Amino acid sequence: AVQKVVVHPLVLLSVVDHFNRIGKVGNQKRVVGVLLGSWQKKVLDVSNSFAVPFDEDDKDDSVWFLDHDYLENMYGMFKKVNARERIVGWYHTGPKLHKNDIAINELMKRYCPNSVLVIIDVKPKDLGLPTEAYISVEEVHDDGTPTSKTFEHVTSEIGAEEAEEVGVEHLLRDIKDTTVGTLSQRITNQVHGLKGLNSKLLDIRSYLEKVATGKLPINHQIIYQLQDVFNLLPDVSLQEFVKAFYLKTNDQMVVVYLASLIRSVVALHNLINNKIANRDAEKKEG
Amino acid sequence: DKKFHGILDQGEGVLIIFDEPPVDKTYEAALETIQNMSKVVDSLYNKAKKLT
Amino acid sequence: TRPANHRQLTFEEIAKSAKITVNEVELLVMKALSVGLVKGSIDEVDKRVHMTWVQPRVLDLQQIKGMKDRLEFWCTDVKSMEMLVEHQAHDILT
Amino acid sequence: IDAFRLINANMMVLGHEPRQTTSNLGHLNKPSIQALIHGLNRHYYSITINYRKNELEQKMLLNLHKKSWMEGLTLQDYSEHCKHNESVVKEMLELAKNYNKAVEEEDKMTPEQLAIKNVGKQDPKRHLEEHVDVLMTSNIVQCLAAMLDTVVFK
Amino acid sequence: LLKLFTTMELMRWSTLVEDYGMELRKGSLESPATDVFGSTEEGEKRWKDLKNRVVEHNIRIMAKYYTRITMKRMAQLLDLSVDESEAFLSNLVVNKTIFAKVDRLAGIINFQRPKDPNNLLNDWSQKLNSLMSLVNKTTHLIAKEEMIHNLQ
Repeated sequence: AVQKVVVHPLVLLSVVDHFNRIGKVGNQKRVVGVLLGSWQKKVLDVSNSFAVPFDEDDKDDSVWFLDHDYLENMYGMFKKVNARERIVGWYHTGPKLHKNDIAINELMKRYCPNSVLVIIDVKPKDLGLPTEAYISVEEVHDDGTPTSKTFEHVTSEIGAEEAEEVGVEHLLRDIKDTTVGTLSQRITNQVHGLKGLNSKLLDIRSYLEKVATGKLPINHQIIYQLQDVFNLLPDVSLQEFVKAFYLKTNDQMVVVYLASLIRSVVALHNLINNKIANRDAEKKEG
Repeated sequence: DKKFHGILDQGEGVLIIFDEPPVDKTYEAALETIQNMSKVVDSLYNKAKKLT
Repeated sequence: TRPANHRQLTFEEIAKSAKITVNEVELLVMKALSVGLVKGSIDEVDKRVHMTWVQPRVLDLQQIKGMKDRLEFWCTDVKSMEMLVEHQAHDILT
Repeated sequence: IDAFRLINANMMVLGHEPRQTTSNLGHLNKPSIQALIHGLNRHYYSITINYRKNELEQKMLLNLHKKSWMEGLTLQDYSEHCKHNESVVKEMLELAKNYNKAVEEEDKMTPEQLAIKNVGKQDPKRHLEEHVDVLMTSNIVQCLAAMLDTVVFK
Repeated sequence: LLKLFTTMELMRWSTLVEDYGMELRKGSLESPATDVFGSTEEGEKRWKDLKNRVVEHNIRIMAKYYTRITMKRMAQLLDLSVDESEAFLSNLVVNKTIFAKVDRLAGIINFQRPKDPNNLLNDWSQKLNSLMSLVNKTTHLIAKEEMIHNLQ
C-alpha cells in the first residue's frame, strides 16, 4: 500500500495548460498524460508530469489510444535530462472517472509495478479539496466475480518545496488573502466544514431516492455499509455526558476570564500614559 | 501521614479507598496572577494620584 | 427492533424470546460476543445486557423509506443550524 | 525576474525608442545602481514584465491551501489542551511578576533612554499581549467546535 | 486442546478431567503426560498449576465481558468457595495483570475502570472523528462508482 501521495504545485498547473492546448474544441476532449514521481517509501512523492496523445468516442468506450512510441521517446528525454526521476503513474482530467479508466491502468502496470492514477479537476465546482488519487486492487466477492477489480481511495495532499513556495505565493498577490489572520480562517473553516457536510448529504439522498423506487440495482453494497453509519450517532445529551460539558467547558472559561482580566488592565496603562503625555506637553507649551 | 488514600467510618466499621486527582493546578495558578494584578493597578493608582 | 434508545435490554426478554431459562442467558450471550456478531456488555447487579454494535443486515423498500426520513430530518437540520452561524456573524468573518 | 533587449552601438547618438507613452519610462522602478553599472542604458535597454492569467488556472491557484471538513471539525485533544493551558498560564504568572517591577519602576529618564536600556533581556508588555492572544484563540475555537458537534450531530 | 485457546468455549475443569483422564495414563506414546502428571512430585506441581491456568483463563474473559459481576455467581462459575475466589483475585491484582475491585460489604464487584471527563469527552470525539466523518467520506465514493456501472 501507498497510504498517501505528495503532489507538488508545479503539476495541477502543468495539467491545465494541456487542457488549455486542446481546449478550443470546447465540448469534450479528455486530457490524459504521464505522471512522474519518486519511488520514495511507503509514502510516495510526485514531482513532474507530461502529456501523451489520447482520443476516445462517446459510445462504445473501448476505442482509445496511448502512443507507446511517444511515451518511450519523451520519457527517454526526461530520463536523459534527469536521472533522479522515473515514472510512477498517470493522470486524467475528467471530473468523474469513466468506465474506460481501468484498461488504461492495465496497460501501464508494465512500466511501474504499482502504477497509480491521479484524477484532477479543471473545474472544481466543489469549493473543497480537489485532485484525489486512486489505486487498483482485487477484492473477489461472495457473488462469484472472477476478478472484482475496482480502484481504492487513497488520501492526498499538496506538497511543498522552498523554491516553489517563492514562485507560487508571488502569484497569489493578484488576490487578497488572510493567512496571517487568526480566528478569521477558523470561523470560515467550520463554514467550509459544514458546507462539506451538507454537500455529502444532498448527494447521498439523490442516490437513496433512486434506489428506493423505480430504478437502481439494490445490491449488497452501501445499503448496509451505510446502515453502520447510523449505528454510531452518539446520544449526546444523556446521563453522564452532561458532566463532561459542565466540568470541562467551565475550565476553559476561567482561562478566558483570566485573559480578559489582564487585557483590560493592559489597555488601562495606555490611558494614563497618554493622559500624562497629553496635558503635560500642553501645560509646558502654553 | 499521607501513607495511604483512604477514609474510615465509625458507624460502619468500613474502610473506603479512593484515587487521587491531579486536576487542581489551573485554578491554583489562576488566583496568584490576580495577586500580581492587584499590585499593578495599585502601581497605576498612585500614578494617577501623583499626577492626573 | 428498538432504535438504540433503551437498548440496554434486561435478561427477561432474552429469556422469554429465546425461551431459555434465566441462568443460561449469560452463557448464551457470551457465545454471540465470542463469535462476534455483537459487541455489547453484561451487568449483573441489575442483570441488564447493554448493546453497542449490531452487525449490518439486509433490508428492503420500507426500511429505505424510513431511512430517507431519518436522512431528510438530519439533512435539513444541519443546513438550518449552519445558517444560524452565518446569520449570527455576517461581516465579522470577512 | 528580469528581461533585457539588446541595442546597437551604431545608433548610440540617434534615438532608439520613440517614447510615445509613460508606461516604460518611470514605472516599476528607476534602474538599480548595481545593474546600470554594467548595463542601462549602454548596449541594451530593459523591458517591462506583467502577468496574464487565464480564468481556469486563476480559480484553482486561489484554493490550494484548504482542507476537507475533517480538519474543520477536529477537537484537538482535551488532555494536551488543558496541558497547554496549564503550561502557558504558569509562565504568564512569571511575566506578571516581572511586570509589577518595571511598570512601578519608571526612572525619570526621558524615555528614549528607557528605549535603550530595554534592548537586552527586557520584555514586559510584549509577551503579555502575546500569550493572551494564544490563550484566547485556542480556547474559543476549542469551545466553539465542541458546540457544533452537539447541535449538528444527533 | 484447542478448546482452551480462545474465549473459554465455555469450559470446566471437571469436564476437562472427564475428557483427559486417559491421556495421562493410556494412549500409544503416553510419555510426556506421565512426566507432566504421572510422576508424583512433578505431577502435584503440575496438577495445581493446571488448576492455576484454568482459573487464570476464566478471569480474563470475565474482565472482557462484564460491567459488574456478583460475588455468588463468580463462585459458582469457578466452582469453588467465596474464600478461594478472594485469594485468586488478590494474587492476580498484586500481579496487576487483571485489575479489579472486590467491594465485599455488598459482594458486587466491577471489572471496569473509573473514567475521567478528560477521557469520556475524548472517547466521544474519537467516535465522532474517526467513524462519523471518515466513513461518510467512504460511502460517497462508492455511491459515485454505482453511476459508472449502471448509467448507461
